[PDB]
Amino acid sequence: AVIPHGKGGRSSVSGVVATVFGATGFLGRYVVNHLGRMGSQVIIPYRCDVYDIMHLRLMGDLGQLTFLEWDARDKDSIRKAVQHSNVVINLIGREWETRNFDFEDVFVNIPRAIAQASKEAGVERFIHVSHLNASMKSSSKSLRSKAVGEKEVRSVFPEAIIIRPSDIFGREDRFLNHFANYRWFLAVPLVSLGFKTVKQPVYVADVSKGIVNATKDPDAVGKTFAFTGPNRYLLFHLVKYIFGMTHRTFIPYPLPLFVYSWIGKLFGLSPFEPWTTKDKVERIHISDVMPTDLPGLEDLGVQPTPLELKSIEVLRRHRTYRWLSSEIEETKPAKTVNY
Amino acid sequence: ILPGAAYTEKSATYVNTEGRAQQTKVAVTPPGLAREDWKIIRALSEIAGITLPYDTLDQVRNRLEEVSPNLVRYDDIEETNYFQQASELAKLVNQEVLADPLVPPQLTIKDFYMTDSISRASQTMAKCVKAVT
Amino acid sequence: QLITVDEKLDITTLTGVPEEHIKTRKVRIFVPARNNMQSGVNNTKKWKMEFDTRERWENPLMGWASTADPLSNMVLTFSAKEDAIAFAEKNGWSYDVEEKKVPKPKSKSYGANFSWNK
Amino acid sequence: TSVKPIFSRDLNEAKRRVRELYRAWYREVPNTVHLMQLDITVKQGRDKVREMFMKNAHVTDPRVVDLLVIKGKMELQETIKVWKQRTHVMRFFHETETPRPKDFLSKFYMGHDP
Amino acid sequence: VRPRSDVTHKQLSAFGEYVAEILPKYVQQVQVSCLDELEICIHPDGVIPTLTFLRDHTNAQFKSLADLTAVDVPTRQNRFEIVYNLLSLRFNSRIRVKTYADELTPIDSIVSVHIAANWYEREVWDMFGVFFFNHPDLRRILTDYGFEGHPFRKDFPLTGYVELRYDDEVKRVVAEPVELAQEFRKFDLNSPWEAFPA
Amino acid sequence: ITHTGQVYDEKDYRRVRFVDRQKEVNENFAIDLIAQQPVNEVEHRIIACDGGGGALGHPKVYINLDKETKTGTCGYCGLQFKQ
Amino acid sequence: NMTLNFGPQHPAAHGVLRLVLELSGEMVRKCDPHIGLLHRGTEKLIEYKTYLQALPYFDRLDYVSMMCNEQAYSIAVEKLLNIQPPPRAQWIRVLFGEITRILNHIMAVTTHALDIGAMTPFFWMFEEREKMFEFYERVSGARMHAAYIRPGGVHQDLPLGLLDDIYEFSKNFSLRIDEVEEMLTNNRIWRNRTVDIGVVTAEDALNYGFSGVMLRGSGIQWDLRKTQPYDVYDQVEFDVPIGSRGDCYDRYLCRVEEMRQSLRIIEQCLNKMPPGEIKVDDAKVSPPKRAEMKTSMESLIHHFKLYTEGYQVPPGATYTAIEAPKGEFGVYLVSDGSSRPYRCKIKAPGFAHLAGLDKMSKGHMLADVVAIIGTQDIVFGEIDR
Amino acid sequence: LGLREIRVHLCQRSPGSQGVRDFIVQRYVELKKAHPNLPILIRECSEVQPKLWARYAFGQEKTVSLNNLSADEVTRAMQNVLS
Ligand SMILES: NC(=O)C1=CN([C@@H]2O[C@H](COP(=O)(O)OP(=O)(O)OC[C@H]3O[C@@H](n4cnc5c(N)ncnc54)[C@H](OP(=O)(O)O)[C@@H]3O)[C@@H](O)[C@H]2O)C=CC1
Ligand SMILES: COC1=C(OC)C(=O)C(CC=C(C)C)=C(C)C1=O
Ligand SMILES: [Zn+2]
Repeated sequence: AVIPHGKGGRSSVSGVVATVFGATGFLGRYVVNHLGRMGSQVIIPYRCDVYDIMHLRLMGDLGQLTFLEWDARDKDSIRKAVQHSNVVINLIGREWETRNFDFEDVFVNIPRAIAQASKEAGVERFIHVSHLNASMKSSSKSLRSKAVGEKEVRSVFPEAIIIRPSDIFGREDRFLNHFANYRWFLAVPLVSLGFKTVKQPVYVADVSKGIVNATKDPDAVGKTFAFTGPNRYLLFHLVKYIFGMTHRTFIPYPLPLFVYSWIGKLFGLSPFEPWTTKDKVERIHISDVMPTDLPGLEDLGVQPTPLELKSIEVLRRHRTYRWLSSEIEETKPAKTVNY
Repeated sequence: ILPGAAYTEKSATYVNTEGRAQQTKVAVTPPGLAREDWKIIRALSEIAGITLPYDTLDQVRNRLEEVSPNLVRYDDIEETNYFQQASELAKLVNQEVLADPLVPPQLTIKDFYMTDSISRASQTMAKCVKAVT
Repeated sequence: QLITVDEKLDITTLTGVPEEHIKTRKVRIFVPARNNMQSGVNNTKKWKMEFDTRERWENPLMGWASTADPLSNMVLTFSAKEDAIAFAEKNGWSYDVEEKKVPKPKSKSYGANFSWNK
Repeated sequence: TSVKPIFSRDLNEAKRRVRELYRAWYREVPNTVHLMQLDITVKQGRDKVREMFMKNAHVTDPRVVDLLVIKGKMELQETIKVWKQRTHVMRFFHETETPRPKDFLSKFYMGHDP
Repeated sequence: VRPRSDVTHKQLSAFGEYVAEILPKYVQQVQVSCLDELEICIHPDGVIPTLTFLRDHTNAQFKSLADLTAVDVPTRQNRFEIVYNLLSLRFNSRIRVKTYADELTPIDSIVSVHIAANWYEREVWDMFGVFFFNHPDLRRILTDYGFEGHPFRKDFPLTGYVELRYDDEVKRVVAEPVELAQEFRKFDLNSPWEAFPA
Repeated sequence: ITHTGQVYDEKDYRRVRFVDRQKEVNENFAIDLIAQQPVNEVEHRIIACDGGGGALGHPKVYINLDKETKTGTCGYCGLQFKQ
Repeated sequence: NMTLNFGPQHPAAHGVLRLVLELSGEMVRKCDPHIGLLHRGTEKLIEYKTYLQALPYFDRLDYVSMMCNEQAYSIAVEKLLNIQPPPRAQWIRVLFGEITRILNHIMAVTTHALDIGAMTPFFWMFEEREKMFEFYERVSGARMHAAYIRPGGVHQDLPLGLLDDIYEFSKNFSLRIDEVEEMLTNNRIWRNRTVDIGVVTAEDALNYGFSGVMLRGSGIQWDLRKTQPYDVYDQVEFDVPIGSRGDCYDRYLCRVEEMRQSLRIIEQCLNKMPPGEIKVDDAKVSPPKRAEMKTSMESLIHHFKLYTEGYQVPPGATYTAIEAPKGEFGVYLVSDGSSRPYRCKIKAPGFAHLAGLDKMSKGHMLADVVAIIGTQDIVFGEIDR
Repeated sequence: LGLREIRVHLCQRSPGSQGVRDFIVQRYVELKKAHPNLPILIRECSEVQPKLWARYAFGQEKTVSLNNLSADEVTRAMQNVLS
């Protein structure tokens, strides 16, 4: 262990040495931020070239962030990453099944091997992240596969926390940017005209802070928390609201999903990071599940942050010079649906 | 085990034999999770529900003032004493002084080098002890 | 014309110090003693007021000492006890003055060492 | 006692000036949140103004008050004549820093010196 | 040992008396250092009058302001010691007029007497906190736009209380209380032995 | 390992620093290298070790090799001399 | 008025300058220069550092005239110690002081042209500048930021080949000034860009505390090198290049002349440098020689105390001004009896000059302001300190 | 009311304390003899008027000021405390 000395800011010590395999991610970026702010020792396994992880260097202090070369297929790389970590956090995930990695791999196969080694190593706790409402029978292969994982990893690593976040709201997120980027599309398809798929977003930071707090709290063991949010929404208001802040016309036109799953298939064929995914589409119209579960935010210590509050920052880049100065007050809020 | 500090590591008060109260100053912050002795007990009290009224040193001191005078006035020996009434009660007390000679425990200097905890934990004191022995 | 104020000059509001370090910092006004190593007394002349010592945790990467307290290395020097007390009052720091202790006069005479009976 | 007056002969006259500055800031908060594209709410900001104007509510001496507004006016000038960019303004909100608890038990659990 | 000409210590000394006589309402002390430098000392109210006499007197033309500075003797009731160093290109001599100002007792501004002071007076306010009445535009010059505290005051920590880093979460530079990774080692250097009577 | 037995414990995490990198140490250790040099058998009670090279060496010091049992060692070089 | 700031990254802004300009059309009606972008705390750090360990700071205030800057601190500290440098050292400081004014002027004339748009003069002279730094590096070991001029005397003797090499540089340097002389002194384009721009009247220059080539350019005859001769400037002969009218041309022409006059002073210094010691022989002020500290106890004690504690200069205060290439550079060093200073106000020729930009750049275009900053030779290290 | 301790914080050489100290001199011994276990604490404050602090059971402390009170009033007040 490492006795925590310091005042609490950078150049201080908190005693959490933590491997974080998928740090380069949108959620990840945030996880390393708090861990680094707190003063924790963060080992970031990376596969993308050094150029892309530079954004993580200034976070954390000198000799507090260590970057290791790692390959998912190669078991040895995971082995050495967790050699000297006592906390392992797994954020490995993707939306597009890539040529050399299947949803199973990114969600269930890999995240197993990882926790498996972590145990061999003797890491005190492992945090595994799987998408919210993930039935072993859910339509989207992604969600189901993720469900498959949360089970397995429990056998490789017992009492391994399993936070299960909803789609995340944050700058650089998809949930909010995706819809806002429908601008290019003249019309914005919305299955069931964006109805009956009530959704509860959660700010990225809230998720991050929550995750971090898990690392430094004994109360969470085998817990399957669910960071959800401060307000639910029918996809209709969300879509329009977005377009509202973006100040771009909103033209909700219903599109039969059966045909739309096909549109997802189309972009899905794209070689360079398909923008929409068959598995995405389903997910988007996959209704958010209700909140009866080990609570996440608040329960883990952070009060959720309403979407409207920070939406202005996430959607600003999509506006035009004409609306750049416009502020949240000028715009209207969307409506929640306790349903 | 509730680790505490040592006099190099806290702004506590001590008093020698003629009652001159004196103040240790914090030379080094206490090590590990170890904490100042007064706070461990203020905290245990808050976790118990009888919660000592003092929360900042200056307050623990004000407390010392109500139970005793010397504690708050530093570097100040207390002049008056009441020996005469002490004797009266001594005269009431009847006890036998046993013939066993009264002997100081520190007969020679090896006796002296290691006594308290810090002393006992001293490698320098240990080297001194073996040099004598 | 001058105006009247009985308010102890407190200028804590203008100094620009973070709230935490004005209400939790005790400074001691003391005349420095002499390290017994040297017999010079030129460092036991002026009064100094020194802020209370704070955390000095070891740094993980190089093992250098690291401190989170800004007012640590600051020791202001004041010529007289009255002036130093004034600085604490207007800046709002708590003070606990220690009286100067000067060596008492000691009678010495080389003849004594050759005393018939000492 | 026997002090020379800086700009305000008495707390009364001085308070007049504080009123003016408050108004100034009050009228300005909205503009800044728009010219700096700050992600804050005008109402929220206006409360902050109140916070600061009261953080120094205790001052009783006229001279100290007068300097306080001189300084206050200077800050406004840096924010209406914009020389202070967002990073500077948002700092007022202490958005990134983690708040420290003031509960004794809380401090005991975390810091050697509270 | 430096060569010293007493011609100057006499010339300057005399001038000192001349200034003092001409401006007795404000001159408190007038000394010449052993380094042949005059240093009339004036009551703070004499800032405007003493300077003006030196800027515009045939027998003492002191046209340019070399510098305006404020030492801070914390012990001294009047903390700051505003020092104005002036040069006379006509008589090739410099003089220093030094006054005393406390934190909340402002000094007059001489921007009128010398416009050079427009900037230095802003510099003294930013670093030490002395205020100058009738200044055209007094505002921080050297410190950051949002800086709180006057830095060159002897009571201000060197490292200060705030430092800046870029935070990704908020994608903007953000102050945090200073946390230093090797505190300034404060070597004690004074020797316990004096050098001479001085 | 290092000159002073600086070896991070099997559980310390600064060992992560050495992961995928070389922990810099020097094979040539002084404690040993001085030993190799033999004791100089001078024939005068007090000899001086200028440090070798005069101005390019260490401050000059005189050593008393009078103690028959032990050998004088320059506080600077560590070189030993015996009478 | 379309407020526009000359932001720092722009090349003409010397790296750090935020001139809030009010553009009344292209004509600029007001400038409010926002310096402070390079304030390092140089004068609050010096209070915590001994007199020798604060010398280095003075090489970084104006970073283009290093040694002349460290000749102002060296003269100050020396005054407060009533000690004088040995004769050879004083000539070496005058030799290095004029190499620095040639070095600053090559900096000021060529970078001004870089701003106006002439690019070749910078390249030709900058090769002549590395020839010069070499002289710094060969005498101190640092191309710039030498630390050679010490509070008492200078640090080490000149290497045995430097004065021959300084002759060869000075012998051929004047043709190099002559060459930019032809390329940028009669070009109608330069004259038009520089002549009648930023005229400053004589009394206004004294009142604004300009004190430099800006003072001399408008015809006021003031050189601290002849008026108040510091070091040996009493035994070297030179002509101050007083300009007549004050336009940015007359100021350029003056800067080109001072480079020529400095070659006249450098010539005299090589011709008449005395045999002798380079640092005063008082071990109390200047550190003892390497051989002496390793063979004599009084010298080791003096080396140990001087490096660890300090000179302990006698209590007093002094304002010492030397003619730095930019203008009058002065240090007001207030000293308690302690080995570390109490206050060190660096008067920067430049704090006064930048103040003059608003008055000097009056009724002038956006382009004229680029010339106005160029003709003040402002380095923000000295202004920001 | 369980009485655990009584503290008489008299102030030496103080005008008011005269009564308190007189009590100590004349009746302290007696009180102790009577109550030979109870701890009666004679302590010496300064620049404070005398206070007869009493600690009752379960950490409750009560205060009776003795400023400028006669010797028997001090005796009566003390007797009222241990009822
Ligand atoms: N809206 C959301 O973001 C939600 C996310 N989640 C879960 O949270 C986790 C983090 O999400 P997010 O950050 O958006 O995901 P990202 O798409 O940002 O990717 C996360 C990280 O996983 C790494 N990664 C992906 N595939 C592989 C692979 N085959 N081998 C090695 N590394 C890989 C990536 O590294 P690289 O880029 O270098 O390949 C990346 O740094 C995910 O696992 C997801 O299941 C759950 C609910 C909502
Ligand atoms: C000579 O004066 C100065 C310049 O202008 C010619 C600058 O460009 C710069 C900075 C320029 C760059 C972009 C290297 C500095 C520091 C300077 O001192
Ligand atoms: Zn040797």
